[PDB]
Amino acid sequence: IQMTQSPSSLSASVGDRVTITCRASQDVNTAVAWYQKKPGKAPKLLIYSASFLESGVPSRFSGSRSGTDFTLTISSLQPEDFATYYCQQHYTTPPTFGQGTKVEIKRTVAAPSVAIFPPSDEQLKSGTASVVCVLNNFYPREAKVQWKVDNALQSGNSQESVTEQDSKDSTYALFSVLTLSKADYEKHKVYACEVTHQGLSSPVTKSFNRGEC
Amino acid sequence: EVQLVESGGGLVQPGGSLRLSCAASGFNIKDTYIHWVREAPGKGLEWVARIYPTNGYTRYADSVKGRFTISADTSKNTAYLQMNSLRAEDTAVYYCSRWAMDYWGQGTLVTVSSASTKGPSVFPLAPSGTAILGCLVKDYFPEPVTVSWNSGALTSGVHTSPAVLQSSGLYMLASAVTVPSSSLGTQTYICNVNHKPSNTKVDKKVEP
Repeated sequence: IQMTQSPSSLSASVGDRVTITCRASQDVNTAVAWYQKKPGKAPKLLIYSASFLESGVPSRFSGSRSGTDFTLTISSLQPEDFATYYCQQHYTTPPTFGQGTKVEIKRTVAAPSVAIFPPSDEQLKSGTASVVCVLNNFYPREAKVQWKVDNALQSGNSQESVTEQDSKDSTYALFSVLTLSKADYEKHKVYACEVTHQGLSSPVTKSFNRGEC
Repeated sequence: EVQLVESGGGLVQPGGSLRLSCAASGFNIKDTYIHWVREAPGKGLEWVARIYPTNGYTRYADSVKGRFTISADTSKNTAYLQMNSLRAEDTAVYYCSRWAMDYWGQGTLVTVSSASTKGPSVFPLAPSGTAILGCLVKDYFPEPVTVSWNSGALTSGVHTSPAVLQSSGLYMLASAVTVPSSSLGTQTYICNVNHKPSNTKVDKKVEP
């Protein structure tokens, strides 16, 4: 029995009405539970037997069934409700889970601050050069970082990582790393990170000159 | 209060064996079913096995039948997952739960890999109103690494990225913090990096 869960993710403000759906591939009667999972934390049971609120869990959470379709509703989103939600059928063995729904907190657009860092003296001594671009305190998550070396657009030699939403202001941070051998690094002068974002009226570039203090 | 605590996780060679334990408190496992559920990177939640400790009856997911064994010792109020012929696909956080699954443990991490432990190099991201400075934590295995600033005294504004797997099969992450520009010539900033799997602790001073 399959559990198809929609949507994969959603943004919402405190007080909103949020709806998550799960469709079983076949009948599972009312044998359905909803779980909340926060990163690095144990799954927590919210709703059992499709419609019943687990003792202790806030009243805003509710579940419903109609045929093969199951719906998890949060009537009024409180700040601590930010998490990932999973449906589960336990009608047959094996019990199976939905792919999850990540609920994130909606906020006003914020442009990223940008910083660029040359490789450390220490790393260069080892024969490798990691150039790093940091994007801070921005929203929404979608951002484009574009490495340029002597105005030559780079491809397939950087990796990036984005943080989860900040606890206090709900922004993201992004780290982008361009790693070159010391030999390749020293064949070029100007290293640049170009940032495109919704909060930027035009792409922002930070750059440095190789070797300048 | 009902509690479940998993242990036994760690780094294991493919084809090897590893035994996880799930210690129960505040209830007797004789009265319930105990389950193992796992969360492999990007695979969601996957049920692994269940046992009824009173009669020892067991069920398994098809993917682990035969090569995993779940068991229980009621006199220890503890259940177990014996994992054999371990595969890369078995790399996951393993949770215990009981019967809806109303209580879960915090999980225990299992990493199935032929790679050796390796501690990170830690490199400064040195500062050029406000300023950003940080550290780059590069070339470690396995996850996880923890990062603090000034031995935990500096928390506000600290942002630490998830790890990235490099083409070399080694992890890297970075952490950055925004500080007052006026603080730069006088306030000491140190990133404290711990990598328990290799017993590596590095405290790196970041200077302008």
